[PDB]
Amino acid sequence: AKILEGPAMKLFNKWGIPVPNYVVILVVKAHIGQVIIAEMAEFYVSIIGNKDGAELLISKHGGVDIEDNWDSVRRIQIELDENPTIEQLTELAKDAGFEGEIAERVGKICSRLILCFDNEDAQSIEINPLVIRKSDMRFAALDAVMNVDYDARFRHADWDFKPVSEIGRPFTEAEQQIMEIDSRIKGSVKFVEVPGGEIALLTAGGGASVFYADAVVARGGTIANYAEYSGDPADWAVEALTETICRLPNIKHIIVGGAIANFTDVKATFSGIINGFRESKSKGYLEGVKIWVRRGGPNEAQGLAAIKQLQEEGFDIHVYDRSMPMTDIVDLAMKS
Amino acid sequence: SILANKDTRAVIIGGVAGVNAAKRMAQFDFLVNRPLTVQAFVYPPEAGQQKEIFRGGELKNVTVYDSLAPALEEHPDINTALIYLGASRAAQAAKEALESPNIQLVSMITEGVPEKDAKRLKKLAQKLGKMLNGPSSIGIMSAGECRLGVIGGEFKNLKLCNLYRQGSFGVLTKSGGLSNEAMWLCAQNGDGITSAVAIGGDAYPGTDFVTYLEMFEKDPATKAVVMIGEVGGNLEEEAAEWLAAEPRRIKLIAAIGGTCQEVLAGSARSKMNALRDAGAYVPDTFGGLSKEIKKVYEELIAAGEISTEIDEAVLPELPPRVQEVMKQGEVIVEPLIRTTISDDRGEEPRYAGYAASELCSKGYGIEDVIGLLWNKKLPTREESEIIKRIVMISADHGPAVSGAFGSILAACAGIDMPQAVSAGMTMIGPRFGGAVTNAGKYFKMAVEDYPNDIPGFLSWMKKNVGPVPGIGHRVKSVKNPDQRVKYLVSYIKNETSLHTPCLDYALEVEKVTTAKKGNLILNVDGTIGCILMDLDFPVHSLNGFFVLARTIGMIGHWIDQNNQNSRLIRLYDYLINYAVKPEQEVPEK
Amino acid sequence: LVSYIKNETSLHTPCLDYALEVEKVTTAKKGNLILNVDGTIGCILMDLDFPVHSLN
Ligand SMILES: CC(C)(COP(=O)(O)OP(=O)(O)OC[C@H]1O[C@@H](n2cnc3c(N)ncnc32)[C@H](O)[C@@H]1OP(=O)(O)O)[C@@H](O)C(=O)NCCC(=O)NCCS
Repeated sequence: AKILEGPAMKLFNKWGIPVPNYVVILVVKAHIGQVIIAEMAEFYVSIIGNKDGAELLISKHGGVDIEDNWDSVRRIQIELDENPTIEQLTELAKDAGFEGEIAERVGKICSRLILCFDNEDAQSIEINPLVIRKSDMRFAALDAVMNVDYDARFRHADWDFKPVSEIGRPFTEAEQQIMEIDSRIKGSVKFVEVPGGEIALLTAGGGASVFYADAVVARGGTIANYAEYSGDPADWAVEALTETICRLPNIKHIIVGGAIANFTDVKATFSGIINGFRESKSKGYLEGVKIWVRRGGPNEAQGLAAIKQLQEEGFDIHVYDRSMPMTDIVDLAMKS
Repeated sequence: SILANKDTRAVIIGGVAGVNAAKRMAQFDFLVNRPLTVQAFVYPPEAGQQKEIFRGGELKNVTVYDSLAPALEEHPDINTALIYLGASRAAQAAKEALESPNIQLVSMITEGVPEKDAKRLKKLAQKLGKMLNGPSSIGIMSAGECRLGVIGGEFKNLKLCNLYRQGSFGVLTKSGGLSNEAMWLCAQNGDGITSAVAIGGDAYPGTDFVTYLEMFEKDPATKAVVMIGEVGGNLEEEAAEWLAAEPRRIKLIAAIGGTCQEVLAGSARSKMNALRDAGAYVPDTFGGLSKEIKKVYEELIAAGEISTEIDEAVLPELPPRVQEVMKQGEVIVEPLIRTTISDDRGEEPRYAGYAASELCSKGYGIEDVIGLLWNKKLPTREESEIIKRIVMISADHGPAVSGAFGSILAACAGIDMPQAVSAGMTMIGPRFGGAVTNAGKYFKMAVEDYPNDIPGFLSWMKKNVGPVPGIGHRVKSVKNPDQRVKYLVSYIKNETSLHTPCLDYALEVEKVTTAKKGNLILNVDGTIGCILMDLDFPVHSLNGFFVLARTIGMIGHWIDQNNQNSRLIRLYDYLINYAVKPEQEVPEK
Repeated sequence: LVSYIKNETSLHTPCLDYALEVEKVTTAKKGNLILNVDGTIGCILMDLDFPVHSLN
C-alpha cells in the first residue's frame, strides 16, 4: 500500500530520519484537493522487503544519475529480526565509498530506516535523494517513496492516513460506493471501471475474475469492467454490485461467471444478482443485452434454476453448469 | 496423497468459522467412511462447551478447550492444527501450534495476516522442521483420505469430483475457488485428484509451489500436477526452475492468471514462458486446461501408468432433515403438543382465526382479545362490557393481600418484575382470589340440585367441601360492604339483558350466611364466578379473570417499590411468635 | 405499531426512529437482526415518557 509523501515523512520523523520541514494544506507539490510545501551531495537509500527479511541498497550516486550508476549500489540482506549493528552499516557505507565521519552518519541513518521498516510493517522505503549539507553536516530525505502493509493497521493507532489508489487515477462514485460496501461486510466486493468495453464481468472470486478478463482480451474482446465478489458476501452487497454493472455504458454481454464455490452459497448470491437484474431491467438498463451464466458451488441447483427462470421475464439469459468449461462462455459471447 | 491422510487428526483453533469447517470435514469423513478428523476445538470465548457435529446421521460431540495444552493433553492423537481466527490473533495461535511437539502441520484460512507475521511463522516452521500452509488457504484435500478445511464444497461436489477415491492428479493453486475448479477438471478430463493444496494468495506463503512439487514427486500415486498461479512474486518461476533442474517423474500442467498486459519481472507472460521452456503443459487460456489434462491422462493410459478400473463403489448419501422426510410424508412425527387458540407461523399472530392487527384497526379492545384467546369466539358488545368491568374492578386491592404482598416482598428482595409477579401469582388459590371457578361450579350445582333449598346446599357444602367458595372476607362485612360486588351486581341487573340464575342464588345464600357471621358476604370471587357461569363461559377460564386482573395490581406494586428504592424486608421480631422447642444439647452419634 | 405511531399520531418518537435506523445496519450483518416487539414497545413507551421500571 503506497502512502503519500506527508505520512511517509511523519514516520521518518517518528524514527528520527532527517526530513525537510514540510506542511500539508520552498517547493510546492500536490498529494487535486491537497498540496504539500517543503523547504528546498545526493545519495540513494532503499530497504525492500523479501521472503527472508529485507535488503538495504545504498549508493553514493544519488538523484537522477542512479539509472546508469547501478554498479555503485552496495546491497546487504537483513535477515528477519537479525538487524545489523551500526558498525556493519558504517562498513556497508564504507564499501559504497563513504569516508570517516559521513560513513558513520550514513550508517546511523540506515539503522533508523531499518528500525522504521521493522516497526512500521513496511513493504519498502525508497529515499532518492538523501541529501547532505556538508557546511554543518545536516542530512535530509528529499523524495520519500514508502509502501506499508495496510492489513497491519490494527497494530498501528498512529496511522491516521489511507493508502494511494492502485490505478494512477483516484476512484469514481460507483467505485468508492463498492469499497464502502466491502469494508462494512465480512465478504468481499470489488469494482473497477474500464474506459469503454463491450463485455461486462460479474464474476465470483479474484482468481476466476482474472481468468475471465484474460479470456476476453485473448478472444479479441474489450472488458467493460473488473468485478469480483467472494467469501460468501451478503446478497444486498451482490445486488449493489449487479446494479452498478448494469448501469455501465454501451455494454453488449454480461459475464456472470465463476469457478465451483467451496463455501459461497450460489442460491443466496444468485438471488442478489437476480434482484439487481430485475431492478436494472425495470429501469430500462438491460435492453438487448445478453446475460451469460456459468457457475458451481453450494446450492448451485437452486440458484441456477432461479437464474434460468429469468428467461420467462424476457431476459436473453444463457445459463450453463460445471460441464461448460469455465471461461468458454466468453467464446459463446464473442461469437454472438 | 501428500500432507493429509487417514492418520491426520486435527484441532480447530477458531470459532463459528472453525465449526463450519469441522461440519464439512465430518461430511467427507462420512463419505470415505473414516473416523472424525476434528478431535477438539480451541476457543477461549466458548471454553467448556461442546459442539454437535454430524458424521452423516450420527451426532458427535466435540469439546471446546481454553488453550492448546489441555486439548493435546486430552487428545495426544492430534497432529494438525487449523487456524480459523482473525488476523489479530491468528499468528499467535499459529506460533503456539508450531511450538507444540505433537503438531506437524499448521494450516491458516485467515486473510489480512501481516507479512511480517507470516515471514516470522515461516522461519519458525523451518527451525522446528514443521509444515505451515497459508495464510489465506482454503485447505488441503486428499481424495479418499482426508479433508482439512471447507475445500471441495457441498457433498454433491465431493461425489462429482470423485473425492471418495485417489486419482492420478495433484492440484496446487494460490486461489481457493480455483482449487475446486481444478479438482473438477481432473475428475471430468482425467481420473480425479490425489491431493489438492491451496497455498494461499498472500505475498509470503508458509510453503511455496516447489515445496509441494517435491512432495508430489515422491508420491507414487501422483503422475501429474495441475498448478494454477498468477502475476506477482516468483513462486511459479521457482517451480519452472525446479522442473528444469532435474528429470521429473511428474508432468506439470500450468495456467497463469494476469495476461491483462493490454490493460492497466513477475509477469504472467514471463511465468508462462519460464514454465513452457521448462517442459510444462501451459494452455493459452484457462479453457485449454481441460484439453491439457485429457492429453496427459491419455498418455498415462497408453504408457500403462493408469488402469481403467471402473468406480466399483456403492456410495453413502447424506441423511435428510426430519422436516424434508415429513413434507414427503415418509416419516411419522407425533407432535409434542397440540394448540387450538393461536397461530404465530404467519406475518402476525392469528387469535382464534383473526389477525391481531386487523382487530386493532377495526376498533376491538383488550377485552375482545381475552374472549378470543379464552373462548375462541369474538365476544358480543354486552359480554365485552362485562369482561372490561371485571378486569378493572379486580385490578388491585391494596398491598396487604397475599398476591400483592408476595410481589412487594420479591420487589424488595431485588427480583426482576416477571419473577416477582410470578411469586405473587403463586398466592392465587383457594383462599385468595382463586375461588372463581369453584364458586361458579358449586353455585351452578346449587341452582340445579337445591333450587329452593339453601340450608340443604349449605349442609351438603359443610359436610363435603368445607367453606363455601365465594363466601367470606377478612375485612369486608355487612357493616363494611364491598362496593366492588355491589357495583358489578347493579351493572348486570340494571344495565344488561342477562338472566343470572347463579348470581340470584348466590345473593340469597349471602342473606343466610351473613345472618350466621357478618363477614360471610358474597365476595368478588363468588360474584365474578356466578356472572361468568351465567354468561356460559368455559368453567376452566373462570379464574383467568382474577389472575389476569390482579397481575395489573401486582406489576403496579413492583413498580412502586422500585420507584421508592425499597430495601429488603426482614419481618420485625415483635411480630413473630417463636413457639420453639426448648434448647437442648445434641447427643453424640 | 410503527405504522400506527407514524400514520395515526403526530408523535415525535426519537428512540423509535433511532432503533429503526440501527435495524437497517444490523439486518445488513444478519437478516434475523430485526427490531423485535420488545424493542418496538420499549422505544414507543420511552418516547411517551412512561417510567422506565414499568416498561416490561
Ligand atoms: C474466517 C474469519 C471470518 C474468522 O475471523 P473472525 O470473525 O475475525 O474470528 P474471531 O474468532 O477471531 O473473531 C470473532 C470475535 O471473537 C473475538 N475473540 C476471538 N478469540 C477471542 C479470545 N481468545 N478472547 C476474546 N475474544 C476473542 C474477536 O475479538 C472477535 O470480536 P470483535 O469482532 O468484536 O473484535 C476471518 O479470519 C477471515 O476474514 N478469513 C477469510 C475469509 C475466509 O476464508 N473465511 C472462511 C469461511 S469457512
